[PDB]
Amino acid sequence: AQCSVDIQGNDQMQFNTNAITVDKSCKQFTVNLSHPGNLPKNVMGHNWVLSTAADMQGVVTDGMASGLDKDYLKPDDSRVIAQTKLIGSGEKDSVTFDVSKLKEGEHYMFFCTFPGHSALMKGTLTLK
Ligand SMILES: Cc1ccnc2c1ccc1c(C)ccnc12
Ligand SMILES: [Cu+2]
Repeated sequence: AQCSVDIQGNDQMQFNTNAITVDKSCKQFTVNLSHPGNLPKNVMGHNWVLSTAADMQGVVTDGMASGLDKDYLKPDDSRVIAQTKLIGSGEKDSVTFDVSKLKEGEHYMFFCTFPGHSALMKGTLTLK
């Protein structure tokens, strides 16, 4: 029984988990992201973004084009189910979303949209 998860993004461009599980009982789910690194947001910034596996590449590509000022995320991206802000060393940010937005049978992935990061900083979020 739980409806939250704590996640860390470090100076080595890694999340401390590649798989998140969400209990179907949860009406809402919360992700608590933190950055235990010493590097600045402009060189090793991280955010936690959720979308379907099929929408990831698009969110990432458009995110990079949107730039640092937009936390590397296209404004009001309909493909984004949930998103934290872009954080740097010592920062934290939480995001809560409705579990109803997730439909079983569908593949969901979480990732960081800072340029190049999704290559390593990505994982699955499933609902069972
Ligand atoms: C890697 C991968 C890509 C796409 N779909 C899938 C997988 C792996 C497992 C899986 C299962 C168990 C059910 C439905 N789709 C997939
Ligand atoms: Cu990152």
